[PDB]
Amino acid sequence: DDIDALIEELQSNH
Amino acid sequence: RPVPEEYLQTDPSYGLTSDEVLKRRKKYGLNQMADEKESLVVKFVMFFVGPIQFVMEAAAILAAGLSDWVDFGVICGLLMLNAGVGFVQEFQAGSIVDELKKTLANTAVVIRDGQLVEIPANEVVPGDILQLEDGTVIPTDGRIVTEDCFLQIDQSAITGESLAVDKHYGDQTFSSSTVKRGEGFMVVTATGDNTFVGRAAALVNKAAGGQGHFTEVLNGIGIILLVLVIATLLLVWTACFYRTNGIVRILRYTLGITIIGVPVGLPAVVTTTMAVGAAYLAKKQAIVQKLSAIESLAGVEILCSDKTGTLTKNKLSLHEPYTVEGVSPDDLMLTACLAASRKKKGLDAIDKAFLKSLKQYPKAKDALTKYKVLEFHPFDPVSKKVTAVVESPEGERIVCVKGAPLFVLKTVEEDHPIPEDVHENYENKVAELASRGFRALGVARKRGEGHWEILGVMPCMDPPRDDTAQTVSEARHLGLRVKMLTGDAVGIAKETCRQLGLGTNIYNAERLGLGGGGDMPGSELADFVENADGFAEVFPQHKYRVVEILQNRGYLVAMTGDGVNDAPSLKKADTGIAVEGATDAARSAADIVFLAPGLSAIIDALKTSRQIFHRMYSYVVYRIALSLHLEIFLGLWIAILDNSLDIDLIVFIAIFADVATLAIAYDNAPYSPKPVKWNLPRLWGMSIILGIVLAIGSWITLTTMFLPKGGIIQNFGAMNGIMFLQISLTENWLIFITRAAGPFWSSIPSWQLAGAVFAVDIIATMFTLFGWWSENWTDIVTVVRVWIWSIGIFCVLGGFYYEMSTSEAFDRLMNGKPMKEKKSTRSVEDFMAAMQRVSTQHEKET
Repeated sequence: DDIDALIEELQSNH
Repeated sequence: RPVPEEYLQTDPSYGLTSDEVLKRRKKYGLNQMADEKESLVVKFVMFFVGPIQFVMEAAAILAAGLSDWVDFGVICGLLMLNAGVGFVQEFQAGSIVDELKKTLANTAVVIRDGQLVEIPANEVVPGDILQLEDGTVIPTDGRIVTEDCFLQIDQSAITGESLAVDKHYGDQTFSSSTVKRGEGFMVVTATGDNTFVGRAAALVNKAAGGQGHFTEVLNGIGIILLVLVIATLLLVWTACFYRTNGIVRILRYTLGITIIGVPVGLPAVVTTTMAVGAAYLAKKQAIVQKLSAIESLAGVEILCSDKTGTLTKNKLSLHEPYTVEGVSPDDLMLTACLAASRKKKGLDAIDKAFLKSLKQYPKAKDALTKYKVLEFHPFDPVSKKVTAVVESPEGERIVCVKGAPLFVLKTVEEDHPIPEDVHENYENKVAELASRGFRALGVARKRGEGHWEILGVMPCMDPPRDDTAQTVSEARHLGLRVKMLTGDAVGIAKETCRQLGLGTNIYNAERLGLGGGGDMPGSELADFVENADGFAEVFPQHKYRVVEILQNRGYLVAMTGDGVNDAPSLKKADTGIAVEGATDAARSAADIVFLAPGLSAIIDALKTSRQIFHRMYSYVVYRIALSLHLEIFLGLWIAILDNSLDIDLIVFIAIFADVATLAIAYDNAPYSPKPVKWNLPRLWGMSIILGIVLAIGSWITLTTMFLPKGGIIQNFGAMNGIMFLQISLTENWLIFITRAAGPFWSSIPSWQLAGAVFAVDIIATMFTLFGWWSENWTDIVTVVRVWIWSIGIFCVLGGFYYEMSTSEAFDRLMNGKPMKEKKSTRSVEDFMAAMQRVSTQHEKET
């Protein structure tokens, strides 16, 4: 799962 | 030819095998641009090829045989000038394309027989898998095949600016680009002379000879110039027949006239300008299939752009959510995300949008990890709701439901009667989002055995791209009107128009007509499709109709296309645009293939194309005006006074005129706002007026110098020297005039062009001072006075050019067409009112 990692990879544009 | 898809279907974990790598090396080749070294040969190639070149070298041989060293020197100087200007032009083009093809990153990482290995980028071959890490540089054209985390690349980063874009499964990654973030695997499609960058370089190299519509217009310009040259030759020969003169004198005069009357540099210079412009467009993520497109994009008047790819990010995002009183947006977002599958598999675009927008709600991000999901019912099409029973950190079971607004409202109502005010407000808001095109997701939660509580709605839609409203306003500043074509309903697209500020005046493509039906009159339908701000529910058949009717009005149309079904319209479009991700059929049927998604890239390439066109047009007008000025002045001189400039001075004038070519490619390019359409009648009127003004100034100098006491001569000087200086000054300063988009003082010329022109003027001043190839020395005082008079002529040229180029009256006079139609000042308002009425009715059709 690892939701938070998926969250950041989905918003990887900073 | 594009590689077959079979080569691209390789296993990302095992990769290709070494023997097949070798066989494809035999088939396709290395990632290496071809290098050629023929610097010595091309210099004499310019000497030989070209009919004017053979006839003029034959004339040189004849003059050498007749022991007339003078005309032999004239022809040798002209030939050396032509060879030099051609060689420097081709050298500039070669340097530009080598900068375009510069690839020094190499360092390819691939996997052979399942084993990762690092090889130089040359060894790669199309149909191969390459590993992409953070910070890596793309060696060859390819496509991203694997998706674990979305990738960000700098494909737009060829100039200093980066403008990174995102790439996912299916996106087409591009050579000479740097990876800014992300990782994955990439299947390479082309490796050399087949990638669009290499294809553009090869197109420039092939077009160094010259082919296209601009070649035809160059042929027309050259034919007319030869016509004027024959005219002034007839004038001088008639006037020198009336006065019985030696045939040597007449031939010297005709040589002097033909040195400058025909510009032998126009074809090569315009062709090189197109080549360098195609290179610059390739720098701007826009490869023209033909060089003519560079002009075709320059004069485009209407831009019909697809909504899904250009004016929107194409990503289903999240918008500001409506919430019920007493429920915070953070709690609502946490509830919505908790109703989503923890497993990555199964999440649709709505869920991805929710967990993407989770950034704005840190409380939800911190709280989601504290809930343990007990059970999960995924999206059921019948109930249209996803359910998730989770365990709170306090031990409370929480039921999370997200789905259709009406269905969620009924589900909450099925357990407890919602107050009528909340229900009415919620329904009104749902209808309001429906009118704005947001797809709405209702969210509800259940705490243990307590009642259902609904928290709000989720507006989701593809937003305008970040640089779109700015881009739309800038395009409006560029004199071209943007019409959006979308497959969605009129109501959905009206909100998109409002977001872009286009003007929210759209129509259903089918109902308005465009399909052989509809009771709207043909003229009224044409006016509607001309003045509309967009078209909703568009279809591939309607796009062709829109292009056809728009072109029937004389409007240059630029149509963007993605699918294969758009191929005919792109062919019918005056400049078919293939946006990023377009099918290979659409790219083949397009005129200019784009690389960076978004209307900003299209408008930037349009600005670059306008710059290229204005550079070429400025050079053409400047050189034709120089030819006209010298033709008129010298023809009148030998017709009336039986004299002309020294022939070597004429050669030096021609050399100075062609020297500004060596710097015209290096200057800062100002682009005209309004479209540029190769207005040949206007161009010829402009050139004739400028040449007449220069001839008038030169004749004023002649008339002044004829009087005793000097006239313009202060103590002493030379007739030929002073006239040569004045002609050089008033001629080579015209490039400062034509290069400007408007008045000559609006745009400051670059250091290269100004330096070249000033060096030419300094050399001419030294020629006049020291009397080289002239009768007598000319002192500094009359030289600076000639400089001042040439500055005055430069200023009057500025006035004439500003008042004639920017005046539509002169354009009407030259073209000969009347003052358009001058539609009644009140019927235009009634027509706009009818536009609005039909747009409202098309919205109300639903």
